[PDB]
Amino acid sequence: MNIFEMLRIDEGLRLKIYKDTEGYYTIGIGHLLTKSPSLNAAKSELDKAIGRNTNGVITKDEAEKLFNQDVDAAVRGILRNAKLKPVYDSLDAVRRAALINMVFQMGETGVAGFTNSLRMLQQKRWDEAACNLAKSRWYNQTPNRAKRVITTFRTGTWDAYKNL
Amino acid sequence: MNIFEMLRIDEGLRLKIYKDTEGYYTIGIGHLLTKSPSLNAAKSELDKAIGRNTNGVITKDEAEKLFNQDVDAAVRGILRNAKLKPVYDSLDAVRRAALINMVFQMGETGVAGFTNSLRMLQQKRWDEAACNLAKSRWYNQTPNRAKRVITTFRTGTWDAYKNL
Repeated sequence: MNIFEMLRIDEGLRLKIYKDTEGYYTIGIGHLLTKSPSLNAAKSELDKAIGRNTNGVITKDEAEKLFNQDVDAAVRGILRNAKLKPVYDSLDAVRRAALINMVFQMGETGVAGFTNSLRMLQQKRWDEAACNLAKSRWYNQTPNRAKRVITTFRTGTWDAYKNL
Repeated sequence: MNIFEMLRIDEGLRLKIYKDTEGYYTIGIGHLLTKSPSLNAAKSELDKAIGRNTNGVITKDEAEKLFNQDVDAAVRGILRNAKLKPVYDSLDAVRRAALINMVFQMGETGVAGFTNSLRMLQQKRWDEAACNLAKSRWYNQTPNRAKRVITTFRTGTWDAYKNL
């Protein structure tokens, strides 16, 4: 298993440009192409990123490439953030993927909001962190995703994704 | 694995009569022999139960026999108790052993005190039950034992006891 397959399951993978819930052009694994209402602008940005005249249609390998750039950006966002950098540095690679998954869902600001949970993870207090996260509004809003992420924090394994 | 090995780990197994923390004669896996201050009375009760002139010294197989009678008593205590019977009947055999372990530590009255946790277990809400039990005074008082029992409730497996 790996982080691409994890986010493909938790977030979805679309091969054709669509609009997200705020109306912005998106493709792949929640890859924002542009905030412009121009579909042409969205296509021009996509073409630049993957190096083809795509006409808004990509392959899974191209989605993975865009994904890999989004992960690199997410990690740079984390490293720049005094609230997220210490927990991130402390985590093993599998638990880092769980933290990046949350950054994909809710953004750095969203994830930095979990002060107590992040400190518990830093302290390797896995059961306590998991119980603490299960009490969140995040968990109540998107329980299938949060349960899998929380299992990932709890166990440091990809077991939540085994049958998916 | 089985419940005898679980309680041998969590509670201890002594082959020679000792006094518990209230001063009462005990042997095996917390097997109370008598509330009398007479060591002779304690020995006479022990001799009757195992069918030897033991002089207060038994073998592991005899401890297991006394254990098996204590389990049968604990289960009868549970079945008689309107607060414990419904959860007990609902549980698989491994999770029943976890409930009996708690009855060994704290008695039926102690265990019937966990109204919300027991309802969560009845509902098969394993993660929630486990988080709820981890917030207890029981957990704070005897965290090594409670963690193992709670893992047993959480997973329905004997994994907590693997390396013990």
